[PDB]
Parts: sequence; C-alpha cells; structure tokens
Amino acid sequence: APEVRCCVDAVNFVAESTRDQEATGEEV
Amino acid sequence: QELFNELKPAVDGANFIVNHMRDQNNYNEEKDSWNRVA
Amino acid sequence: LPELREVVSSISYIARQLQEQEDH
Amino acid sequence: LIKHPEVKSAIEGIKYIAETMK
Amino acid sequence: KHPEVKSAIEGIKYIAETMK
Repeated sequence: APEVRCCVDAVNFVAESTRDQEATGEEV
Repeated sequence: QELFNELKPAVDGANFIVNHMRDQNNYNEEKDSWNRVA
Repeated sequence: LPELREVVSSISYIARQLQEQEDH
Repeated sequence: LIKHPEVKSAIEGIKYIAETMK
Repeated sequence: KHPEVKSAIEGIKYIAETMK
C-alpha cells in the first residue's frame, strides 16, 4: 500500500515544516 | 457509501487547498519570470 | 470516529481560511 | 474509494505540495 | 492505527491550530 505510506509521509513533512517555521520565528 | 459521503467534505477541502497552492505557485513563477526579464 | 471528524474539521477550517484569503 | 478520481487527485495534490515545499 | 497515522493526524491538527 504505497499510497497510504506516501500520503502519510507527505503529511508529516508538512507538519515538520510548519513546526520548523514556528521554531525559526520564535527565535527571530 | 456513508463513508464516502462523510469524507466528501474532506476530499473537497483537500482539492480546494491543492488548487489554491497550485494557483499560488503559478502566480509566483510568473512573478519570477517578470523579475528575470527586469 | 473522533479521528475522522477531527480531520474533517481541520480540513474544512483550512479550506475556509484559504477561501477567505482568496476573497481578501 | 481509492479508484474514485477525486481521491486520486487529492493524493497527487498532497504529494505535489510536499515536493514543491521540499 | 500505526504511529505514523497518528502523527499525521496530529500534524493536520497542529496546522489547523497554527492557522487559527
């Protein structure tokens, strides 16, 4: 089921990018 | 299927977000094209 | 089904926010 | 559900957002 | 019910709260 795994990995990629942007902006 | 009927708002929202980001990306690429012309 | 309901809520909220952004 | 065109478009779109952001 | 699915759910929820 590569569809489920790939879609999930995309969603965690967005979540981690958002977390990083929050962290970078908390330092700024 | 009641499952598909319950997930239809989610699918519609996913497609709306996808179209929004795609349109924004195309808008941005045209802006960089104008920047390169400048 | 709390997970699917929360997914629907979050996706609908994001779509509504983006629609408001488009109108703005 | 996977065979529906809307679900496939949504999945391809999520992958598109991920790759574009990367 | 894998951990990655739960992480994705929390990620969408976190994105929604971030936009809010």
